[PDB]
Amino acid sequence: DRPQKPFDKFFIDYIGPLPPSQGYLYVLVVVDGMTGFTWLYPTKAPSTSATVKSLNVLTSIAIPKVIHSDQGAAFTSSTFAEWAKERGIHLEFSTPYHPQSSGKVERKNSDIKRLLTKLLVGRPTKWYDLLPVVQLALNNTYSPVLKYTPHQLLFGIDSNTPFANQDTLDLTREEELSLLQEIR
Amino acid sequence: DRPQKPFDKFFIDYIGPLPPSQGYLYVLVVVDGMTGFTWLYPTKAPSTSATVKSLNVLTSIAIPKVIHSDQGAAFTSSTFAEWAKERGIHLEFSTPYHPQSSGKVERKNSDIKRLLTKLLVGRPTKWYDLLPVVQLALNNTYSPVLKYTPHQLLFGIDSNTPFANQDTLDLTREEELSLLQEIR
Amino acid sequence: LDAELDQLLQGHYIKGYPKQYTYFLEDGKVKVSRPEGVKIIPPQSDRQKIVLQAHNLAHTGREATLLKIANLYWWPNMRKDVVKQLGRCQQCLITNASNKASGPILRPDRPQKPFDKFFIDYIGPLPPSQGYLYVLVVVDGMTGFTWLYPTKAPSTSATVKSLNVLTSIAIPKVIHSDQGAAFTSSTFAEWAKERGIHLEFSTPYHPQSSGKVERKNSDIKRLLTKLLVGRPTKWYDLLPVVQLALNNTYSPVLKYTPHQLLFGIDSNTPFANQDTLDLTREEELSLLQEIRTSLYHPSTPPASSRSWSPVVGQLVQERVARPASLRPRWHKPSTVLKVLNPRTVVILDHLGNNRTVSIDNLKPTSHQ
Amino acid sequence: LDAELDQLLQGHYIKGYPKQYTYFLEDGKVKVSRPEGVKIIPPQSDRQKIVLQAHNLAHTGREATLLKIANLYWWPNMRKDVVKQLGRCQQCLITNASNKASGPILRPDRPQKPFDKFFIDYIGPLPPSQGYLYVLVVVDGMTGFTWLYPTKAPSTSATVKSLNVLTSIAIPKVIHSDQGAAFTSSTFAEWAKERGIHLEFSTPYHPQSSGKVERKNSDIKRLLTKLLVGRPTKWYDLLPVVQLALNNTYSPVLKYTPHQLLFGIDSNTPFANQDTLDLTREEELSLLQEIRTSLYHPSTPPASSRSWSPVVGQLVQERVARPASLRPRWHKPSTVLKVLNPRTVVILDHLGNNRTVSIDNLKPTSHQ
DNA sequence: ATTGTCATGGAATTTCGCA
DNA sequence: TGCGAAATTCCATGACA
DNA sequence: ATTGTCATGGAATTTCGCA
DNA sequence: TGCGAAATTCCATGACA
Ligand SMILES: C[C@H](O)CN1C(=O)c2c3c(c(O)c(=O)n2[C@@]12CC[C@H]1C[C@H]12)C(=O)N(Cc1ccc(F)c(Cl)c1)CC3
Ligand SMILES: C[C@H](O)CN1C(=O)c2c3c(c(O)c(=O)n2[C@@]12CC[C@H]1C[C@H]12)C(=O)N(Cc1ccc(F)c(Cl)c1)CC3
Ligand SMILES: [Mg+2]
Ligand SMILES: [Mg+2]
Ligand SMILES: [Mg+2]
Ligand SMILES: [Mg+2]
Ligand SMILES: [Mg+2]
Ligand SMILES: [Mg+2]
Ligand SMILES: [Zn+2]
Ligand SMILES: [Zn+2]
Repeated sequence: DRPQKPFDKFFIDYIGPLPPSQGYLYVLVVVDGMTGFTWLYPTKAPSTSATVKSLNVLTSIAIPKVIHSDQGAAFTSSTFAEWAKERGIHLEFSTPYHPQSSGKVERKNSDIKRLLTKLLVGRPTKWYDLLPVVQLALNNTYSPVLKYTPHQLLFGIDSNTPFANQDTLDLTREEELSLLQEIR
Repeated sequence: DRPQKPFDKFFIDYIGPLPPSQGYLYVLVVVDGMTGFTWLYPTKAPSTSATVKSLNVLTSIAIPKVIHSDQGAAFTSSTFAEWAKERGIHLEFSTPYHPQSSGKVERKNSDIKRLLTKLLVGRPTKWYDLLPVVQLALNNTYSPVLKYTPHQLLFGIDSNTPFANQDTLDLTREEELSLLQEIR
Repeated sequence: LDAELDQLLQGHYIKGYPKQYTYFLEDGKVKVSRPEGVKIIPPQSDRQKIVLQAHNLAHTGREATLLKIANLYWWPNMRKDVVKQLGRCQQCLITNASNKASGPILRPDRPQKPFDKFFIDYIGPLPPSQGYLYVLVVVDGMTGFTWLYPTKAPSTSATVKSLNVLTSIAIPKVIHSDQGAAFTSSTFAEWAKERGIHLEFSTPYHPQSSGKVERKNSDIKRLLTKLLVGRPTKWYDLLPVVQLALNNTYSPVLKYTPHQLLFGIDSNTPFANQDTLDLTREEELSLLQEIRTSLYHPSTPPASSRSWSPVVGQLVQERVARPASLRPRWHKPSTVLKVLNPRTVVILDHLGNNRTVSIDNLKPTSHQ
Repeated sequence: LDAELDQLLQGHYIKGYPKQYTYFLEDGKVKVSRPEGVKIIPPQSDRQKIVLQAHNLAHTGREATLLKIANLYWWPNMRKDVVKQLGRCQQCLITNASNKASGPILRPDRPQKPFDKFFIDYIGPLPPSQGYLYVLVVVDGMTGFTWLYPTKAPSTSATVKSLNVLTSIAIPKVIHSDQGAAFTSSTFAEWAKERGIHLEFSTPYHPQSSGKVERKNSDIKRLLTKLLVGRPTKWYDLLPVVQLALNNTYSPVLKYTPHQLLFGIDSNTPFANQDTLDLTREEELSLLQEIRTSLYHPSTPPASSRSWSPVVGQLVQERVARPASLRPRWHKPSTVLKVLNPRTVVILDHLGNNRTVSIDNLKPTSHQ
């Protein structure tokens, strides 16, 4: 059995609805299975149209052999199925109510969700501009299991933005009370 | 004493007033002394201004060492004298009431005056357009004394317009009566 | 051709397929273990589609199309099939650039006598000066003697008016001009017929053909530029000065000025040459006739390493005159009817029109 | 100097005047019978005026000015005096063309790693497509991997918006660009400082300096042209297709596509290379690190027969950027302050400004 | 159914002045 | 019968937009 | 305070298939 | 140990306006 490679499988999913930022309410998350590299795309809805518009930007850089997602409406539509067939992409779904990906991916989506929550507190309407810095953070994040960051695994070089200052990701008592204040 | 050459002496004079043709009433006549070559310029007056405007066109092709004319106002003015001094041209005048040039020139001015009179009859108001054909005629006219035409003496080649069909220059009884008819 | 591939699987030799290789079946397709790796041998009936698919990705040339195909497949003489596709891609043939230079330029013989051939052209639009915007430049081919005329437009009417003034001196045998509206009009053809003047036209969009006058345009503009340094661009009153200045300027290679070649004697201009002072005009004209025939004539330069020369029947392509944004720089292939000389050719486009063109505005169609 | 000419008339030798000639007085002027004919020897105090008068007729160079002077006069080392005048004519120095070619081009080393240097530029205006007129082209120097962005103008704002999307992947060390308004703005400098990005600028009006991106502009336009044959020029929807197409096209000289140099593996695109299938990603990245270092690098070509190379202190002249009609193509002489490399130089104009210019936009001032 | 041209100023080569 | 310097010739460069 | 680049298709050269 | 043909490499040409 052939060793795992980048572009072998992309794990897609939607984060949201989030507070409106520049008219956007959702984030489509794309994680390469092998390297753990993340691409984030803000959408106005978790629709096939928005998924297709976003993935058309990503697939202009690299095309995955397989796309993996849950049974969300946007991914199970015949339109999204037509889009994939055109690009020679095999669609793959996890069992309804039983979402499975991989240890590396499951952990990556946790960091994504946590990092987003951490920066949403204080500026919940300014996340559109933060998406580039969130991705550089995520992609220059050292992997305990592999010894290398997703940037290193994808390009085979060190980065010009090393995120050596490994932060908390957990909320401070001040951020915690400020977060529950927004929940009103 | 050095042999006679083109541009050594230009003989200038005015023909007119003639019937108005394209607003013009006079013809400034320039004859090179050596070759017998003729340049004709239509003017609206026998003035220094018109002489200078016309001779500025000729002197952009070739400058004579000497200009010869009678004591006409246009040629004796201090303005025309300033114009000549600027171009290094020596002015030369014939004695008042005693016009002298040369045999070749005196004969040339006769042919000019006659050829003009011959073509004026019938179309006295259309001479402006005929000035180019009148000059080609005059300049491609064989010289009995020199064996060559003014064109040959100036360029040292035969012309593409040989005026072999040597015409009358004298008026027909029909042209004679038609000429005296205009004199009314 | 799955029949051709069957004999191969059995183990018997087919011309083109090296016998030393191991041809097998796997995943329902004929494969071969080649040094590069294991490639699929598609049936002959499938190859055209593969080549077309590989080529169409970025409309790539020979090697770039091959390198893609070679990633998955192998078959005898792949590039022969790649080149067949490249030669049939209308998009590539009309968009790609040539990589073959034209043959060496011709150095036409200098006209023998003054007034044999005039070269005419327009300069402009220039900054407006006294309501004038253009300059009609008339160059005698033999002498290089120039006549300058300010015009309000590069029109037939302004050309006729100017030339009627010039031709009062002498009439030329031929007038050579480019294909500018002013000279290709019926009114201009009528004007020339009336005077025995033959109109000769340059191949279109090839100003090198009018080289004689073009080159004089450079000197006229260079001198006007110098005289107008730190002053408003009032060129109208300088045309006469420029004309006289240039007509009396030495050509270092000839060691004669255009005035000297035309008249055989300098007029009353500064620094007039006095060497023929003791000669009679006849002795002077005799020496001028000798000087005119012994002038230096340049020869065709060496051909570049990768030049092309036209052949009758050759598929050739004319350059689009005013190509629009994002549109091909070349016309569809044409056929060379007649080769007038190694630099001029008569072609027949797909419409059926006969066109006399310069090889500088042609490329030979690629892949035969 | 009529004193110098007096000793000569007597018959005693003066350095410069050959003794074998007969120097005399006639018409109140010193004459000499030379092979050419009898020429006037003007006093040294008159020569400058004569040279200036001869030169000023048509602002002629060395031989053409000499040939006029030689018609009337003779004096020792005439051309030495002609060249002194040519070197002082401001009109000639700023209007005349150079006749010395630049030295051979440099072939800068290829950036070592992807993201070391980006080359950016704008294409346009293009026919309007969805309200868009321009294309921002981003080329990674090492890989040649390109990113395309449709814009409504070549603005700092549209560059920043596009680059904020690109830099979500990786941040470059350097961004090389030309001196277009969009990239020289303070807003763009601020945007780069904020990200640790160093801005490197090309010498002005020298797009060869941005050669890497310029060359990619040719391929982008060539491909858009082909895809749009016989259809309206709706390029907006083709940018993604063109981007993917070119990033996956082989460079025949490298035998790699920009995608392969960036990732070391083809994605799910047609004709994907399968040679590293049995290697682990680490074995694959090890081979990629080796491929990236062994790429072909061109070398500087031979210098042309008549090239010039800059020297500190040399009087040099910068080319006028947008010369107006009938105006000089050259600026007044400048002095070479520093020679950055044989093709780049720092100059000080007559104003006193320091300018980093390409030798392609410079000519060495003539006659020292 | 026509076709490159030639001013320019350093370098290369020839000629001049003298012996 | 030859030297040093001046004079002439050679000729690549670039522009006629 | 910087610097040309590289797709293209005939030609030239090398390698392959076979002996 | 060498032949004919195929494959590969070379590289001038031209365009980024
Ligand atoms: C529609 C478009 O205007 C077409 N066009 C030209 O572009 C043009 C040129 C020239 C003309 O004389 C000229 O007439 N035209 C015309 C064609 C007929 C008339 C509409 C005008 C011209 O001289 N140049 C400069 C040039 C450039 C390179 C050279 F090698 C030489 Cl020798 C000269 C080149 C541009
Ligand atoms: C005021 C005027 O607009 C100035 N200007 C250009 O002319 C220009 C060009 C180019 C640019 O990119 C470019 O930015 N500009 C700018 C300068 C900065 C911005 C105002 C624009 C350009 O690419 N080309 C094509 C070209 C031609 C020859 C080559 F050798 C190469 Cl490598 C490319 C040459 C023209
Ligand atoms: Mg989910
Ligand atoms: Mg009288
Ligand atoms: Mg023209
Ligand atoms: Mg022209
Ligand atoms: Mg630019
Ligand atoms: Mg550019
Ligand atoms: Zn194609
Ligand atoms: Zn000057």
